[PDB]
Amino acid sequence: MNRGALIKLVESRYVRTDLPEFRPGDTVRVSYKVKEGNRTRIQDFEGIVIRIRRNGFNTTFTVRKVSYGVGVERIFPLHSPLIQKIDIVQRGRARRAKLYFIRNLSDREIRRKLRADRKRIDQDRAAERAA
RNA sequence: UUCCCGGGCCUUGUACACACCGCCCGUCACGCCAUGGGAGCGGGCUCUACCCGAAGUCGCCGGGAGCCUACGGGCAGGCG
Ligand SMILES: [Mg+2]
Ligand SMILES: [Mg+2]
Ligand SMILES: [Mg+2]
Ligand SMILES: [Mg+2]
Ligand SMILES: [Mg+2]
Ligand SMILES: [Mg+2]
Ligand SMILES: [Mg+2]
Ligand SMILES: [Mg+2]
Ligand SMILES: [Mg+2]
Ligand SMILES: [Mg+2]
Ligand SMILES: [Mg+2]
Ligand SMILES: [Mg+2]
Ligand SMILES: [Mg+2]
Ligand SMILES: [Mg+2]
Ligand SMILES: [Mg+2]
Ligand SMILES: [Mg+2]
Ligand SMILES: [Mg+2]
Ligand SMILES: [Mg+2]
Ligand SMILES: [Mg+2]
Ligand SMILES: [Mg+2]
Ligand SMILES: [Mg+2]
Repeated sequence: MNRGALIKLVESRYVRTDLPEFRPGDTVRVSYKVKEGNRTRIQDFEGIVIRIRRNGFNTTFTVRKVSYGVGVERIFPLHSPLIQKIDIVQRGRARRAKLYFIRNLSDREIRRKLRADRKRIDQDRAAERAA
C-alpha cells in the first residue's frame, strides 16, 4: 500500500493545469464565479499575492487589495472550479515567501519594496511572441 | 412763668407741600424680571507639530523595456 499515491489518485480528477504560474508579490486579477439569488456571474478581484501555501492539490493563495479605504484579503483554492481564469497584471520582486509586512505600510512604501521584476517580465514577453 | 397744654409775632433749619397723623432706611417672608460665580456638559472659529495624500504644473529618468521619427529627438511610462 502506498497511502500517499492513493490520495493523489483521488485528487487527480480535480487537478487543474490551465492557470498561470505566479509568485508572492505579483499583482494578479482573479475572475471568480459568484451566485446572487438564482443567478451566476463573474466578479474580478485584483490585488497583490501575499502568500501561497502548497499542499499539492490542496494549495491555496491569498490576495490583498485596498477597496474604498478598507483593506481586503481573499483566500482562493488554487484548483477551485469556481475560478474562471487568472490574469497576470504585474510581476513583483520580493525577498521572502510571506509578505504580511505590507499590511502596515502605506501605498508609497509598498511600491518601493515590491518593484517590478525585470527578468520574469522579459520571460513573459519572450513567451506569447510565438505567434 | 421752671414744667404740662394751646395760641400770637419775628427769626432759623428742612430731603415736608391735603404740609410731622409729613417723609423715610435696611434685613427678613412671598412673587416677577434680567444677571455674576459654579464640579462640569455641548458646540463654533483658530493656531502649532507630525502622518497619509488625488489632480496637475515643474524637475530627473525613459533602462534589463513599448510606440513614432524629421532620431545628439519625441510620446507613453517611472521617480521626486
Ligand atoms: Mg505548506
Ligand atoms: Mg513553496
Ligand atoms: Mg499543510
Ligand atoms: Mg492567508
Ligand atoms: Mg491560508
Ligand atoms: Mg508564500
Ligand atoms: Mg515558499
Ligand atoms: Mg517568508
Ligand atoms: Mg512579513
Ligand atoms: Mg400781636
Ligand atoms: Mg418757626
Ligand atoms: Mg422754605
Ligand atoms: Mg406720601
Ligand atoms: Mg417705612
Ligand atoms: Mg444691609
Ligand atoms: Mg410671607
Ligand atoms: Mg422671593
Ligand atoms: Mg452662568
Ligand atoms: Mg446661574
Ligand atoms: Mg507629499
Ligand atoms: Mg507629505
